[PDB]
Amino acid sequence: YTNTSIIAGGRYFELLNETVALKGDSVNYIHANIDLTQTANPVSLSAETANNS
Amino acid sequence: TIKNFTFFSPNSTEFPVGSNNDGKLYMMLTGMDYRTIRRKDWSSPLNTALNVQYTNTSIIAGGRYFELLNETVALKGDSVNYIHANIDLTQTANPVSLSAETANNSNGVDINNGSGVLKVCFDIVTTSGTGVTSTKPIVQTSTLDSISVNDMTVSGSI
Amino acid sequence: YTNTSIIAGGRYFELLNETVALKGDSVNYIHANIDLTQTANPVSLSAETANNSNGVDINNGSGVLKVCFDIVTTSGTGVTSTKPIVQTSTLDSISVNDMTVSGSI
Amino acid sequence: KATDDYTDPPKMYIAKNNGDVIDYSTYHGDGTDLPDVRTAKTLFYDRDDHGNPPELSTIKVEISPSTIVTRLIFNQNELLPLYVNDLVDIWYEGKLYSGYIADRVKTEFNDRLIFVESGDKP
Amino acid sequence: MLEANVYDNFNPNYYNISDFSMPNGKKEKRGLPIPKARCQVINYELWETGYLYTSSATLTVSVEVGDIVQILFPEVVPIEEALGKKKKLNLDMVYLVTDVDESNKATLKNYFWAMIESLDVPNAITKTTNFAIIDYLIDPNKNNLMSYGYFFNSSIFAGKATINRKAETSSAHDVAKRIFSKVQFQPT
Amino acid sequence: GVRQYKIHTNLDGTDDKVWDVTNGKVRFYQPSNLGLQSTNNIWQSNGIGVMGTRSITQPQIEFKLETFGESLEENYQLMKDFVNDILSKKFVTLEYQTEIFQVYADLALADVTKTEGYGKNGTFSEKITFDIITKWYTYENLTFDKIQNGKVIAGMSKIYGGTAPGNYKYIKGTSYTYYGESDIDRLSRWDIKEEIFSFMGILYPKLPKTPAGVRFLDDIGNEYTAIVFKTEQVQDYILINTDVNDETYQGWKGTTALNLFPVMDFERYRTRIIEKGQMELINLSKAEFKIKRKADFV
Amino acid sequence: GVRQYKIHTNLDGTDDKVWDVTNGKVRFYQPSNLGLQSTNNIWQSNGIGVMGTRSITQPQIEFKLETFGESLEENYQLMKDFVNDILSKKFVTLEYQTEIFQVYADLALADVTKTEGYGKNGTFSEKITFDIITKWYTYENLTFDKIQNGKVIAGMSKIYGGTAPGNYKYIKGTSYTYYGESDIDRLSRWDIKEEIFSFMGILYPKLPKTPAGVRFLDDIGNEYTAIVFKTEQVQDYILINTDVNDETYQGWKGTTALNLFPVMDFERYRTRIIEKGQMELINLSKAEFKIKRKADFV
Ligand SMILES: [Sr+2]
Ligand SMILES: [Sr+2]
Repeated sequence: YTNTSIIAGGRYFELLNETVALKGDSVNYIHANIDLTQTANPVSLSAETANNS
Repeated sequence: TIKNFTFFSPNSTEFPVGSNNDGKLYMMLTGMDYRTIRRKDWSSPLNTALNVQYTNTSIIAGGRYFELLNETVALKGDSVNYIHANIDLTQTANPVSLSAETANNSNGVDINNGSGVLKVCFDIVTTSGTGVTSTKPIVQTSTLDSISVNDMTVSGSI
Repeated sequence: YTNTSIIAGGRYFELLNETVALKGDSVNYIHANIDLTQTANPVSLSAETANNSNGVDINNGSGVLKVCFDIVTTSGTGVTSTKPIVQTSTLDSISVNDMTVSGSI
Repeated sequence: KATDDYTDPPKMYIAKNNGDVIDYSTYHGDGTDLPDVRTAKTLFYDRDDHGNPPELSTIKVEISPSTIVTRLIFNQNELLPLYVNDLVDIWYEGKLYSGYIADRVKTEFNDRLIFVESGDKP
Repeated sequence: MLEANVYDNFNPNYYNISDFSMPNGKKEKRGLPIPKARCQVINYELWETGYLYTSSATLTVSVEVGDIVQILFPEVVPIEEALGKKKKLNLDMVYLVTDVDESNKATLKNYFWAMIESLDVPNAITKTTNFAIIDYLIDPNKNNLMSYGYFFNSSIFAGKATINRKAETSSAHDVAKRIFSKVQFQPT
Repeated sequence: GVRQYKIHTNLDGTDDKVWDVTNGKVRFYQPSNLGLQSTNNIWQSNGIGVMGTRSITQPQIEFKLETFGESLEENYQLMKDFVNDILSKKFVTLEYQTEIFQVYADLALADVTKTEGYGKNGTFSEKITFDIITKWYTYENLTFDKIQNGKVIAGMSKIYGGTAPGNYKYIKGTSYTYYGESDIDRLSRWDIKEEIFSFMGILYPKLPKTPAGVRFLDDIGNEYTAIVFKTEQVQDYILINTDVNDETYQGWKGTTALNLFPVMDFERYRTRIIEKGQMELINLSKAEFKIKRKADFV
Repeated sequence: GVRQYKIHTNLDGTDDKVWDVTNGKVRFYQPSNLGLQSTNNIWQSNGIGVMGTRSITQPQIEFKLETFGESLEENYQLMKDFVNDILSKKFVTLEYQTEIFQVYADLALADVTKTEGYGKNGTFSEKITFDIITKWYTYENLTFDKIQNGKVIAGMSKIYGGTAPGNYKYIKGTSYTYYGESDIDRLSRWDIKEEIFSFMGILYPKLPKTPAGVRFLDDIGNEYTAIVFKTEQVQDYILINTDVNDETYQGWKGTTALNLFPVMDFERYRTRIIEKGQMELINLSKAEFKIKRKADFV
């Protein structure tokens, strides 16, 4: 993600040259994960086997 | 926890049995609830105008035994009175009290386990303006699971 | 048993928050066991595979009285049904005004 | 008959705990009267000269239980000695087994007996 | 180590009865029981499909012949059941206990191959599509073991079934092996 | 003070010659191992440890056997008398005694050595090895317990006393506590507190032709095992021994000993291992029991 | 300063008798090996080496067990007490303590020796061998972490302040940074930083009939394992132990202990091994955890 902005749960963040590793021969569901207890890095991305919203 | 009662105490402290513990025991032996009683008139109660004196009547209400020895109950003029036995355990000096009420106000309050005042009707007194016209006693219900009997006599119906 | 009173062999006792452990996927026969030699704790409860009531005369002789009072059926996870044991009244001659029968005579 | 083939679907037959052989479709019970384990087999039949399907009793023979008999080989008890060809009833670990003393092994160290249950219990 | 759920034999003489009362009201087939014991699998060789070798494992609880062993993994497998539909399926390795030795090392046979055991299939059934053979093979009314329906990818079993040698009566094992070789798939 | 070792020919029996190996002419010194070994079956997968069942193994006991005779004739006479006494009985009971404990072991003679390296007046220094049947078991005396009637006190017990026609008051804590039972002398408990393996109980029967023996009850009042005999005449006492090695059952009448095994109830006698609960006497006026329960390490 | 060795009968349990094998009457000396052995499965093709998986094998620890009694009676009394206490519990926990660390081992009695070579006042010098179940695990108290609101600063925080009607400025780098969150007392993280094997949690449940128990989240906020129970009444506390050898899942209410195994969700409880992430409490008012985490060499 070269320059993508996302609003999730009313929280704004930017993906600037953020790479997500994928599973081969698969349908990858890209998720934005917000954990407010992780003070320094509250947002992380994941590639999952299903839509786990 | 298991609370044992009909068992001897060697150090004379192990198994003490209280009024409520025996009260529950007596209820199970005869097969009665808090809505019914065990009543026996050793001598017929006297009727003096709008008053009813119980000469010698023993009553077991909620497994608690008590005797009425020349106890007079005040009655309402030209009405069908319901004589109730009122048991309030908080009154340590006088737990049992009697009352003549307008309708049958049997509450069936569990006094042996929980708190409250137990009210239960035992005698129905029909009165006129002057005195007592007729008296009908409340039926003594004996709830049982199974009976193994030799012979039986029924005066009413099955 | 939160608050259950039992009379077994004419002996009165109370079960106040008394828990009995059960066998899974089974019919559990709940027994009251009375051993008078166990001075401090004469009564104990058991969950058994059969009705093992023994009719031991504890008021006249020695021995442990075992009497079944409840039947508790289980699944692999918990209780599915409970059926109490019949309370028998053995009498010689009865004089009665009225009677109601729910089962049969 | 029309196809001279097995075109028609199969009929499953189950043998109950008592021994009664019924069609599986006809069963209306709770499983308590059926075996705890299912050992299955596929059987092929040819229609008779009349054309009628094979009898229930004939299928029963090919799906019948065999005589399960317990064999106990044990040391000789000097308190109650047992010898060859003696009709006996043995109590072992709370269970009763009935049969006969079939053999006896004479070794330098011990003396043993083979107990063979004759069956025919129920 | 790996976590194992030990259940008693999934007897179809018991579980293939539609007497279970559902919360809505209607009657459905008896559901699977709770594990009689939760144990842990050590010193193991576990096969996913059991195409060539039979599995083996030493279990903590004293399992016996007939019992069903469910090996658990803290991961999820996504299976596509419909063109667009995918379902969150938890990773499992389900086996039947065939034999236990003195040292409690159990010989495990993959549930499917232990289910289609002793079942024979005539040439008449092999005449139709591969779907008809799968629908015949998986049936709790015939099988030695209980089954609550199969999940199958239509595209792979769409093709016409392989031609039988001598047009004889083959076993469920031999036909499945012949079909699974051409379709290039294995059951789990 | 100091440790006493004793070798017994027939411990729990009448014909028991005792050899004081600590004190006497023949002596046991420097035991090899009095401890124990255990195989726990611990298999580990990925650093985490799983434990199986521990087979508590007992190792051979080897003693430095020295003789203390006065002549070559006396030392040869000890070695011959001692070793043959151990051979005459199929198994020999050892006794480990100290200030705190007295335990027993049922050794079987594994190996004894005889060499020509004689010390003064033909004395001996030899090694005697034993194989273990049972390592450490107590030999306690088992007796019944009696139940006593609680004392009668005014106001605390159930009596109709004082002013006529009697009075008993309900009070919080004091109320009415029953005194005892009419004929409390009818209650006797033979209490079993720990699991036992073998026992030597002498039992005297009451009535002939009535099943006589002991039955065992578990903690819930259910029977698990019962040694029940049926007799034609009253045997003065039944001498039953549960030891596996020399199991003995015999009804004594006068000076005659009769084997009671075929006349015993085989269905009732389910196990030898006695569990925690109680023992009841069937058709018995009196009984004297000697209990022998285990101890792995002492 | 110096090393402390301690033997625990039941670590993580109320009935924990501790034996000071460094200071007490019964002492452990000269451990055989405290290190480790590993089998790397190295197979070599044409001089080039390929390495498989390392099975870290733990070796038996043999201690020179010495007793410090005052009399023959006291030394015999120690050997009988110390060895039987180890036998009473299926496995014993060692405590390796030093200036820098406090590690624990789960030992099983392999071999103990008893000989008649007494020193002074019946002193004992014997070798005790142990089998390794789990070698070196930290036993620590796991607690949740709280999140606190950052301080409010003029110009730096998002506020409309100073001259009316409030002004917040967009600067380069300093700009506007949010102070904290309203009700930041709702955020609590039970943090898992390293892989843990077993744990002893005391769960305090809130609502009855609602699945009460802990679940574990991975680094992406998904669930892998969950110990969840659905009870009929509110348990005062659920006691859960993940130890392989003695798993406990009991719901205590008052003085009564209830087995929670059949009520547990078997499908949700996928693994015992807890991975890096966070723990979530399902239907719980309070929680108290004790985490044990393995270390191969210390
Ligand atoms: Sr003997
Ligand atoms: Sr523990």
